[PDB]
Amino acid sequence: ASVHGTTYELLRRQGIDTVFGNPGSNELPFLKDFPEDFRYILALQEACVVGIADGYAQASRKPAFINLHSAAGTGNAMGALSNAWNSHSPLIVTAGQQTRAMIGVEALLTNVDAANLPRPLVKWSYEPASAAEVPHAMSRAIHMASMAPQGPVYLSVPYDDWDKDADPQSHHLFDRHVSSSVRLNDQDLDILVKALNSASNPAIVLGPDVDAANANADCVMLAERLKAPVWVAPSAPRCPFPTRHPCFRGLMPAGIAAISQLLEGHDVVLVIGAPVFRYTQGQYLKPGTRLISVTCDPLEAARAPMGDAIVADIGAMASALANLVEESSRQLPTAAPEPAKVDQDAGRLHPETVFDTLNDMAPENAIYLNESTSTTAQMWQRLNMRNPGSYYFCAAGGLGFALPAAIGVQLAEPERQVIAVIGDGSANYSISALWTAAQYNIPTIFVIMNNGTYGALRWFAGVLEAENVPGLDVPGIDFRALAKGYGVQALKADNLEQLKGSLQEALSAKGPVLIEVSTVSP
Amino acid sequence: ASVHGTTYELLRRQGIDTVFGNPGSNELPFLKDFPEDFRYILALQEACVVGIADGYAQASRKPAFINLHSAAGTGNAMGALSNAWNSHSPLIVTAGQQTRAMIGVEALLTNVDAANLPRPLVKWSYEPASAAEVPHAMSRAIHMASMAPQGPVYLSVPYDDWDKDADPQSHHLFDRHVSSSVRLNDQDLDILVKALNSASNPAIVLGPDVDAANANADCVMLAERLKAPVWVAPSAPRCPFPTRHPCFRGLMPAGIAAISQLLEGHDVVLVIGAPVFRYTQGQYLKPGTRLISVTCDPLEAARAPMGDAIVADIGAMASALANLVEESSRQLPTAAPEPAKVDQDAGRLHPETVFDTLNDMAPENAIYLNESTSTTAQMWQRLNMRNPGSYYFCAAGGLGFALPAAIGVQLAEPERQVIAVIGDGSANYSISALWTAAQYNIPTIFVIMNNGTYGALRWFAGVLEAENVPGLDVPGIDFRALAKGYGVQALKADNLEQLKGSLQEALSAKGPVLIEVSTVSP
Amino acid sequence: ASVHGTTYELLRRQGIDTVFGNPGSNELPFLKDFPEDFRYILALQEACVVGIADGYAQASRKPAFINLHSAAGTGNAMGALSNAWNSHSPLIVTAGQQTRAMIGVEALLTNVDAANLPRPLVKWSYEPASAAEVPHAMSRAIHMASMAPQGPVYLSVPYDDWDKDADPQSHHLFDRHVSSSVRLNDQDLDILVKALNSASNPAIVLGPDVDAANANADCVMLAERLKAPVWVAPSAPRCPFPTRHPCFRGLMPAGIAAISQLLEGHDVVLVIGAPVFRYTQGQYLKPGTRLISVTCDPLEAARAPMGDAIVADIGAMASALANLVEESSRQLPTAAPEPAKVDQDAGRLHPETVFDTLNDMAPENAIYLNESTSTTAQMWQRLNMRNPGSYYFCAAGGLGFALPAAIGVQLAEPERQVIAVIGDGSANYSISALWTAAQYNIPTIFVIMNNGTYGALRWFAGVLEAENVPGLDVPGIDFRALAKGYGVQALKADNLEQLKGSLQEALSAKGPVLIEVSTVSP
Ligand SMILES: Cc1ncc(Cn2c(C)c(CCOP(=O)(O)OP(=O)(O)O)sc2=O)c(N)n1
Ligand SMILES: Cc1ncc(Cn2c(C)c(CCOP(=O)(O)OP(=O)(O)O)sc2=O)c(N)n1
Ligand SMILES: Cc1ncc(Cn2c(C)c(CCOP(=O)(O)OP(=O)(O)O)sc2=O)c(N)n1
Ligand SMILES: [Ca+2]
Ligand SMILES: [Ca+2]
Ligand SMILES: [Ca+2]
Repeated sequence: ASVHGTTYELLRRQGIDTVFGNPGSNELPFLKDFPEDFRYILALQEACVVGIADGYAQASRKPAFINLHSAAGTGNAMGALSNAWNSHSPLIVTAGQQTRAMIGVEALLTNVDAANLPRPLVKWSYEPASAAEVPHAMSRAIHMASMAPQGPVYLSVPYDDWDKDADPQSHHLFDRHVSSSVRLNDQDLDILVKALNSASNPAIVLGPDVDAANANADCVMLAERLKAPVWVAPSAPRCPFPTRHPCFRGLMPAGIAAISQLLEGHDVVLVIGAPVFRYTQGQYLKPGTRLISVTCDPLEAARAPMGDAIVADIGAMASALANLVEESSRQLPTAAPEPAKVDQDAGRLHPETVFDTLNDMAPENAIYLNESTSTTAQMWQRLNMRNPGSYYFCAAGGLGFALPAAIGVQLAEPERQVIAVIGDGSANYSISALWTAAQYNIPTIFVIMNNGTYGALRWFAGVLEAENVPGLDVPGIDFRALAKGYGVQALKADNLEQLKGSLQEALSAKGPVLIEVSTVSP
Repeated sequence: ASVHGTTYELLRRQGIDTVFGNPGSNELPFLKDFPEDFRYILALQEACVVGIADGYAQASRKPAFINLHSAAGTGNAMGALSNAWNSHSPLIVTAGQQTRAMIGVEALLTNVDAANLPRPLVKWSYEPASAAEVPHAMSRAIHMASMAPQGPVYLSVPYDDWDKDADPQSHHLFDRHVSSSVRLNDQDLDILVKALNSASNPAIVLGPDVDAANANADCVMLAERLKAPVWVAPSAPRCPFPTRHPCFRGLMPAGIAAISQLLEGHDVVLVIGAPVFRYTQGQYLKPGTRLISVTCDPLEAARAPMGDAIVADIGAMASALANLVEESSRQLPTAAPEPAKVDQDAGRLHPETVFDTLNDMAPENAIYLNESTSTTAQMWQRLNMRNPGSYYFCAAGGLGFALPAAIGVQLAEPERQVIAVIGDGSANYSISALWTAAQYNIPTIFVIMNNGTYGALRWFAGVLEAENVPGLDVPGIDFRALAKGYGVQALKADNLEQLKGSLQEALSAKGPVLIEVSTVSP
Repeated sequence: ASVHGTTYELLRRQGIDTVFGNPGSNELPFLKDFPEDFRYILALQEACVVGIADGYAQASRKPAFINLHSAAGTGNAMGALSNAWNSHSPLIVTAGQQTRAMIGVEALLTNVDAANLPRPLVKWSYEPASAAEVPHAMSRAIHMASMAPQGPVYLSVPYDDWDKDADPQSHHLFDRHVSSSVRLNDQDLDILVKALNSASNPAIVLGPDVDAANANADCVMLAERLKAPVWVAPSAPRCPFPTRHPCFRGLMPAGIAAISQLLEGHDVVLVIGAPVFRYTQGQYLKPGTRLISVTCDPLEAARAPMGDAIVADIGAMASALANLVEESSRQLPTAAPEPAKVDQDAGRLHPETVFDTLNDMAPENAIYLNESTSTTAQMWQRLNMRNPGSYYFCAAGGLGFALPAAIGVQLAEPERQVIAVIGDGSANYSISALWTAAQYNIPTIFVIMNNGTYGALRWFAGVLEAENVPGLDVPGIDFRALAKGYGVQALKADNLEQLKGSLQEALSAKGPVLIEVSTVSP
């Protein structure tokens, strides 16, 4: 067998059948004779390629496979890898290298010091020392991406390796199953469970790794048994809990002081599947509050400024806890009141109005993506997200995620309507991703919130009283024309009447639709 | 509180009371006002400093703390860190940096690009962005070193940080407890246990992480219940099993083909706490053999060329398995026959004779270190090692480990006699370590096997029929004089009579003793 | 031709005939069939191997070739590479890697992420992607080490590459000549020369790159024509000027303020072949002082906090300047007065007495090395060093340089008596280097200054008024016994009478000699 043949067999045997890519000459010997059972998803730029794969991986809860071209293609994707690093997305990033004989002289298209290029944003980065090693190296990549804590990995492969003979002993790689489905030992788990049972006023904080693990339902049970309020850790990349459940208390403020005050009065705070904490912009905890973190990531456990930590699989830990804890006789928290309806005239739309309307009209199993940076708090308060996998927001804050990721999520969840709510500033970073939705008829709905400015930046500047900051406005962009350019149906909504009409049309459409919404300026 | 004060409090609260070091000006603001409850172990070279700390950490099964001087001191230790990386030794390596104001201009003693220096041989490498961050960074270092898979870590700290005010919120770091004591979920563990119960001819292979976890006794029980033969994974850095137990089958050959043949006929092979495999110098497995690996290290799981893998804590997994598996009705393996006594005249000593004599004379709870590279196989067959923590051998093959490490082990185990058996070639790499044993009266016994050559290299050259290789001989070294130079009592053994007499004296001595033994030349 | 054959031909064609090394299995296919015209210098530890090569390279003013074993051997040398980085020493460091087929599984002796190991202390670090590339990669290494600014480089080569067929087109590598012998363009050089001619009170500061370039004589002429005082840049790794020349003003203090005061009153300060500046422990310049730096290193030019800079070859620039500048009518500086003779009784020796005696007795073309850290200022004032290449001191401050480097210098300069003056603390770092001097009969003289303490550290602690610092004393070392251990003749000097007698004997000896001198304690 050839290295090409053996590698594609390893991929399929390991559950991979889709390649997200933008092609180049170094990759042609890999892409040629493309297997009939494989499917190739083309995107026009590497940030888009990885963003689509990322959404696909996160929604599917399985590794996604990416193929990029050398240094320039890999480099074009590194902003996307920054998000993937912080969302623990299992991405197998492969890039083609020059033929081995051409690397030394540094011929055009040579990826110099390839493995160092993607660092520090990868779990593992490698270029094999010989063609026959490629399947073993690919096996390593697959498992490194997939083991907890999941994350992106990088494999650089010389052009000429693919046609070479593979080692027959490579067949041992095909069916390797590696498990990181582990939880705290019985003795220590019993101690933890007793600590929870003994809490007088426990609180639960949940992060993106709960949703990644599909531990949402186990967390609901856990919160019901402990009769404990539940918050989502700040800077949330996913939604780990039903947002209308009686126990749900919403998205935490990202401030250090704000969080300590929020947790004050709670004797035991159980954090699950979140960093402690993804702060932004001053006590860590107030006296009386004990914090215990369950995390799949040693790096998270190491850097928490407070609390005990357990490094384990979130799915295994959530299931164990939900089933071991006693049913508290305490009264179950009462549901948070519905958010107020904001005054809206017949002019430009307040973001609050857009989210209310989306909540009114979207299916109950819709999936939302957020890259409307100044409206996040309102979005969380106004969308009823009952199901797991219902929310994605760039984990590292890297704009250009939501647009391509929404396409990947929709590809992964063909039966759930994806609605990406993206600001006019953010829409540009990965605008070319629209083409992929059009070409493959992936029916994502893109809601562009157009207020003509980088709103979140103006706000921040405003709080700091920072004057004379350049570059905060982005006037003069026609999103209907951009959508048309890439073959996506386009609508505009200058008022509520038009918003409702556009959504009605979009929600009945057979392909992707972009709606440009005129929103109020800050 | 000062950063100095807060950092030493973090250390002691985290169980650290000993600093292994070689001092420099960048480190003086850290070392000054040295706490009365702390103890400072000086070594004359950085390879020795880290080697001593490594032995200390491995024997104590807890992190060791190291303080080195800038780039030159850190660099002098990186060969030692290569061993530590492969033995999963929890070493907290700190190095002093220039004052922040002097880094830019690159004043003398500046550690340029400090964090990159120790990579890739560390789990974590860091230089804090400000003085107040130092305790948090130290907290990160402590936990990164200690979490499974354990390993060395590096922290670079500017001179001037120590006297600065610490953040009062740093007190939250003091009592943080982080656990990686996890094992496979109940459901999947039950499946594994059924697979073991169902095996017709199971075999067990154990690596250094068993001994690190003190899982030895649980592994004995596991092997007795399964009635299974037990081997030690190749290139063994530690001894994970009693070498005279009926089930014990010895050290595996490091060859790929050799191991597949050894495992042939065994339907299920359970590997615990070892890489799969640390080969040297050709099927991975023969048909009929299924391999399952339990490892604390994702990197090990990823790179195994065959078998399933479970990434979990070795102590937790060994205990769970030993207690869950059924008692097989199969007949317990019978003990391997004692090794033959080799012909010995009244002249130079055959290594076989030295090990027999050591086994005859040493206490039953002796601890051995090996850096006699051409005699390893004989050592394993001839020393009865009943207890855990009884054997150490450089995990990466880096010579200069055993001599200092034997001092650290003896410091950690004051009641167990340490006997380091070290070749004449290997003895030189970290010769200056002798001084530390002398100065602190650490009563290690050093047995120098002197055959005047790099024997293992001559052998290897011989197998390859490689001719005209320079640099394989090391004549003209007087180890009694070197020992005298560093203040260690010294004896010579030119024959068996003298070997017995020297050992009798050494085993009754009140301080360190070096015995130079004249061994047969290859 | 084989890769082995082609590589050794490339080496010899490029002027390399000596390999400094400590061998291992990964290196045997390289070392076997060792060419008859090549010579192999064995050292017992890697810090010693590189230190010897470093001294050899610096004295010979040509690249030295090193061969080390994998990660552990490379790591053992990185402290030595820190010195080499700061002295711009052209060292070609090669290390053997596992066979290509064994790298992936990570067999014993695998150098993981090899190229990253030596960074950031190398100009260039590489592992070839195939056997046939090895000669081209070696060509790259040779030229990278040799081009200005010279420095160490690293090449990692898999075991199995050596026996493979070489590309016949590799013959084009053999006679490649690369030049960096460049200087400022005529127009700008004329401007510089006019600036020097126009100076009313010019000063010259010279660094190690002058001595490396053998630009010493041109600098003398330059200083005579400009009638300008000449200082040596602080933390001096070499001596760039005759120390008794009328213009010579000695070693600069390393303080920022100290240097600005020293240069005050000088309208133009010309720095040649030095970083600006290698400070330690506050105006950079005082008003009225203009600084112009000529440096072979862009990194030096970039990081100078003041002055203009020209990045050019020091030899070419010094020659051009010396020949272009006008002969100033100013009166030539008068020679600095001889240093005072310090009171000396019949007891322990004051360092001042040792240096006076050395100056009295040593040949006028002696070469000195310094690693007696508390006596540097006295050494500079008391040794008359008339010739180039007469002084070496660890460029990065990394102790363990002088002892092995003195052996390499003596090997490079067989007709010039090398005298290494090394403190009792420093002597231990690379003590095993003594063996190489003994084995190859390299007649270096080692003067051990024994005061029982890390004197420079006690002094520094004293200035900072830092109390309770551990680890500053090193009692109980017998240097005569250590020398005996490694086969070097040994003498002791407890007083002046014995010092003179020992030196007389050493200076008449036919082999290496170590003299242990009892010096006054701080
Ligand atoms: C790749 C990238 N570039 C720049 C930014 C900085 N940035 C920028 C440019 C923001 C404004 C986004 O504007 P928008 O129109 O998408 O949304 P709002 O008007 O609601 O803020 S939010 C923010 O963090 C970023 N986060 N990521
Ligand atoms: C730091 C380092 N340098 C070089 C080697 C290479 N090497 C060397 C030099 C060996 C010979 C050790 O000789 P010895 O006298 O200690 O023992 P034997 O004579 O029994 O082999 S074994 C081996 O792998 C190494 N492993 N580690
Ligand atoms: C490799 C390394 N380790 C530690 C130091 C720190 N250090 C040490 C340990 C010094 C004392 C050297 O003592 P000595 O006996 O050689 O000389 P003095 O007594 O004259 O200082 S000078 C100094 O910078 C260093 N520079 N390099
Ligand atoms: Ca906007
Ligand atoms: Ca030997
Ligand atoms: Ca001293």
